[PDB]
Amino acid sequence: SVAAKTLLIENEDGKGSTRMEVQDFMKRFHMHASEDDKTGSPSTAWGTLRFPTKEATAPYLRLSVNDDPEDALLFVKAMLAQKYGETYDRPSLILSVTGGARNFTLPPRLETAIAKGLRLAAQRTNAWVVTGGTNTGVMKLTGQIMEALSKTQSHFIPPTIGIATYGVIIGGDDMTRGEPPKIGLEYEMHKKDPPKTTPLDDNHNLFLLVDDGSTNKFGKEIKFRAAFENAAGQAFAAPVVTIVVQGGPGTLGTALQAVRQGTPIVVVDGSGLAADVLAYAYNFMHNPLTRFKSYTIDDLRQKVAQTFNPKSSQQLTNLLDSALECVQDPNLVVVYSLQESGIDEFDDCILKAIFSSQGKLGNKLKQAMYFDQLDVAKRALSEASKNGQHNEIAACINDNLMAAMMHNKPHFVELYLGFDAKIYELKPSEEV
Amino acid sequence: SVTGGARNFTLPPRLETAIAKGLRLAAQRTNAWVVTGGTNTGVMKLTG
Amino acid sequence: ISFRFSLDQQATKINRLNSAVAVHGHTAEAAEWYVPPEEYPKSGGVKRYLIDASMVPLSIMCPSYDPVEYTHPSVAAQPVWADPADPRKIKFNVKDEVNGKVVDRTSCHPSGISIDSNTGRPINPWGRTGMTGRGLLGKWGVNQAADTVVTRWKRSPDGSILERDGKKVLEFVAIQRQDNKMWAIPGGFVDNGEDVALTSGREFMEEALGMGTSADLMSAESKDSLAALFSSGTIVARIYCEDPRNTDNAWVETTCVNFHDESGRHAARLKLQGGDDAEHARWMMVHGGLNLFASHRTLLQHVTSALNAYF
Amino acid sequence: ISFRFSLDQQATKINRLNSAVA
Amino acid sequence: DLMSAESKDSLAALFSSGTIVARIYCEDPRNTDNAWVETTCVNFHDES
Ligand SMILES: Nc1ncnc2c1ncn2[C@@H]1O[C@H](COP(=O)(O)O)[C@@H](O)[C@H]1O
Ligand SMILES: O=P(O)(O)OC[C@H]1O[C@@H](O)[C@H](O)[C@@H]1O
Ligand SMILES: [Mg+2]
Ligand SMILES: [Mg+2]
Repeated sequence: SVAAKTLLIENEDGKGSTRMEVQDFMKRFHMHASEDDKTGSPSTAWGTLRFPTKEATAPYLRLSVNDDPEDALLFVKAMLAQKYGETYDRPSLILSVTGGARNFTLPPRLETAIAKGLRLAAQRTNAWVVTGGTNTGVMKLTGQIMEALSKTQSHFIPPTIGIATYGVIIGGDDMTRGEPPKIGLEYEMHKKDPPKTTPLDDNHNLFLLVDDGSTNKFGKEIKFRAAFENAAGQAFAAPVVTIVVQGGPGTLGTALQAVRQGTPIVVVDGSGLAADVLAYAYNFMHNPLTRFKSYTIDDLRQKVAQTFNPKSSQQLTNLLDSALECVQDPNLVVVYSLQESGIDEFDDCILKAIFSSQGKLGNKLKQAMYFDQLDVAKRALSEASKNGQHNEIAACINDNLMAAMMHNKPHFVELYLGFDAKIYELKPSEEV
Repeated sequence: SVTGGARNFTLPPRLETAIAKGLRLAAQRTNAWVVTGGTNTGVMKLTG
Repeated sequence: ISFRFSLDQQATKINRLNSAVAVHGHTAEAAEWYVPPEEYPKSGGVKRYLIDASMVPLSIMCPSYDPVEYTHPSVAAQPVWADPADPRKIKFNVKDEVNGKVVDRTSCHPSGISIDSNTGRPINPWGRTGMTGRGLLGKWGVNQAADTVVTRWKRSPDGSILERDGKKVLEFVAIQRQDNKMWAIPGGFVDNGEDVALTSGREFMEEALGMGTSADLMSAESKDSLAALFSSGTIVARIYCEDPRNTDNAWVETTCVNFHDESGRHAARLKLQGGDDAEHARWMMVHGGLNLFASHRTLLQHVTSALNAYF
Repeated sequence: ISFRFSLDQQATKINRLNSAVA
Repeated sequence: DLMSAESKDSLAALFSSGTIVARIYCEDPRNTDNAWVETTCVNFHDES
């Protein structure tokens, strides 16, 4: 339709948005014409892509490796602010989906459980889902899960942000050429692009194409993706939860990076490969059940050797050492398994990962309210009460009661009112 | 005879409900004389 | 089922032949012998004289042996814990008094320490390292180190001890070293005029607990709990250390002291916080695939051998 | 559980150093 | 066919702990008065 000329970019104070011209704001993103180039030129590749059989268009931004992730975060906030107004539903959860690049088939019960839990978590927390954005494997699977969410729900649809390396994407030249922005640009996934062979997933709602001037090289967007998730987590005061489904050797290093920075991970057991390796390793080191007493480092080494097939013994030793290093802290890894947890317990695993993360008690009570787990909130309040954190309970009880009233949770309203919270002492969030 | 803390204290709601229900049932069934300290703080105020 | 397994493992718990030569062929790996890395730590790129692992022992001749003599500037500046530069007045293999303070100077090697006639420097009985001089080590000959392995059984919330391979699983306090960022057992060199008893406890409070200059003062009951924990220790091993700072004239030998908490009450009261020459400290699971600094895996093997734990 | 505890305590039931002076 | 590099290590681990249980005369039908078979028995037990 009519191309946008002005955008509401949020101020650094976090209290207001200023209206400014689109060409003025978008100048800060750079692109590289070739690998040799370092400084670059301003990006002419941004706009919206129209995918066949999809009603809505997805914004795309091609940005350099040296660009600030806060600027990209401002761009995503500006798109959401433009489409849904200034008072759009802020995310209380960032869901990072990592795993296998190549295509894989999962069992129907397991797929149904992952799909149901991810949809419930995304619709209850208005979560930002960050994946790789290509039309293969876990990214395509996550897109398929969120496709039903975009159909069954009206007004706000939780974003499926795809952060991909620009050098492998089919149709990059078509996206680059022209005068920006490109309103409703047709994306031809079946068009024969000669050097590149990886297309974008049509179910992702927003695209960040990270460019370094290289062609047909993967893994260039990992650091920016991690930085963007951390930046989003600091900005919205929301936990970042990584989800690991299948995965190769680099997924192990990605999970290792996630657990070293304090970010919790949810490992899907039974999906095969690196997820099975991570799940075995945790179960070997931490799980007290009987069927995990026969687990050994030798059988784990055999499992790593049969799945990842290393060339050398030293490579196998390093992979085994890294896998054991990821599950050192039992709080930061949550393993979801069908034969132990249950079909309708994946969202509970996501909530346990949220509670195991670093955050304030009031925010954790709000997350427990969103998932409708009254027992978890009762246990958290009792544990906080026993450990001498009564001051934080009294400090957050008013805001928790307010949040419980807004999100239609009457049992939580009764629970918060029972712990000496006066009804006539409520306070508004903003200042009149 | 109700004895305990002189200073004010907050109990969990389930525990408070259980103590209140049991003490009321015992007092109404036996026509019991409840002897406390009589001041408006703590366990005496709670018994009141 | 847990009890069915437990009862099953409760009953299974000159005439020795090794037939592995039939599968592989001719064997002779000789991987037991320790060879330190080429670049000396914290020396600014100073490199040793390389030696294959089949040339390390002193019984073998090796005529092409030309080690490099290097001493660190910190050791050469002469602090209180550093021996004098001329070792001719130092008496080895007996307890020697320097400035009225007792130093051990006895090695756990059965042959003993042999003294070179030309320079008076001691010769390492555990093999060649391709390097003479003291390096980063302050004392000629045996640098006595004490390591503190504070252990507890790895337990789940319900209170049951975790069991792997039919044996109970241990858990030890591990520190991340400041110099090389590898996890290790807390411990340090034995100071002049003091014994292993004071040294083991003092280094564990300074490094694992941060009780030197990096933490608040403990309560009167926590000190009694820590004293109760520290009153029952067993010396499990006294071995040579595969430490990369070792040279031909100065080598580290360790005495390992294990403080085991059977009930787990005293171990649970410890507030782990890295101090001194340690960045982070944590309760870590003991197993055979651990990648730790120097020969601490051998020390953990000795602890699990003594306690009949999983390794 | 009583038996789980009982079986757990049924398996735990010159080289001596006193480091309480530190 | 040739075994994998980890199966050979597993078989070597199995074969590294053997106990000679008996060294006896063999009731072999090919035995004669001037040539008889005597056996050494090696047991490789897999506890796990
Ligand atoms: N014989 C010794 N050799 C080396 N360092 C020693 C010795 N006795 C005490 N020390 C001290 O112990 C500290 C621990 O070593 P480091 O981990 O390198 O800091 C050294 O920095 C020295 O200050
Ligand atoms: O004195 P620092 O460097 O702190 O530690 C000495 C270590 O050097 C190793 O051989 C010993 O096991 C001992 O733990
Ligand atoms: Mg030291
Ligand atoms: Mg130390």
